[PDB]
This record gives sequence, structure tokens and C-alpha cells, in this order.
Amino acid sequence: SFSGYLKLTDNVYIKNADIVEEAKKVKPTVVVNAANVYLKHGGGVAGALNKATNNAMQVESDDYIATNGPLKVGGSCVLSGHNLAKHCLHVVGPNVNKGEDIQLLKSAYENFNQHEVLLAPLLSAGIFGADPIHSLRVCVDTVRTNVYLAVFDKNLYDKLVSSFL
Repeated sequence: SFSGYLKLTDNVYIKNADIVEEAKKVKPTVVVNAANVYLKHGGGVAGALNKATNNAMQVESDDYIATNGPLKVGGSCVLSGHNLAKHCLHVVGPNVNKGEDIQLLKSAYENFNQHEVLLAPLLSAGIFGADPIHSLRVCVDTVRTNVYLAVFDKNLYDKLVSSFL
């Protein structure tokens, strides 16, 4: 199963890991993607997960958008996890760099509650521009299901654990 995670709460665990490498090792039921509303997986977690699927995630995502239109900020959709997981839960956290409402971060984390266990990144962190300390706080106060957080940056991982209340 998952190994080397530090327990933060009853249901939230954290590890300094590349989520792509974690997904290929564990092959979880659900891997969360830090998606945008158009499912255009260019950079950050989305670009790395899509690259690991040899672009199959992008092709499937384009068909989903052609059929359904864009997601909402705070929303999600379940698609295939390809070679990384059984499913990929594409969740859209607010992108602060695009001036989106940070209050939608709690709504984005609520999508995790529909899945018993997930491998996930910190929503709205990284290139999405939100404070990762705040994202971890919203995660532990919103998600009730088992979430295994993979934090790519070692220095940020150390800061998140050492500042966790």
C-alpha cells in the first residue's frame, strides 16, 4: 500500500514525493489531478501526470470537454487513471494567479469526500499561486476520507510539517 507517509490527522497523511512516481509505484484507486476547467494539462502536476500517460490523459480530457464543456472552478470529474491509477479525479482549485476566489478552495477539497482513499497534491498550491500552508489547513478541515498528500518540493514539505498546528 502507501509507504513512508507522515500522519497529520486521523485521515490526512503527507510525504515528500513526486506524485507521478508515487502513482506509478502504488497504482492507487484514485489519483487527484490539479486540473484547470478546460482540462488542459500543460504544467505543474497536470503536465507531469499527463506526460506520464504518454498524452492519453489529454486525449481523453479533450473528448470529455468536447462532450460536456468546461468544469467549474471548485468542481471535478472522474476519468481514467491510465497507467497511474484506476481513476483520475480531476479537481479544479482556484488559480490565484488568474484572480480566482480563494474561497472556492474548500469546495474543491469537498470533491475528495466522494472517494474513500486518494493520492493527491495540495490544491491551488504550486503554479496555482495559493499559500500551500493555507491549502493544507483547508484540506485537513474539509476532507473526511483518507488522503495521502504528495508534496514535490522538499523545502515546502519541511515547512508544511514544521508549521502544522
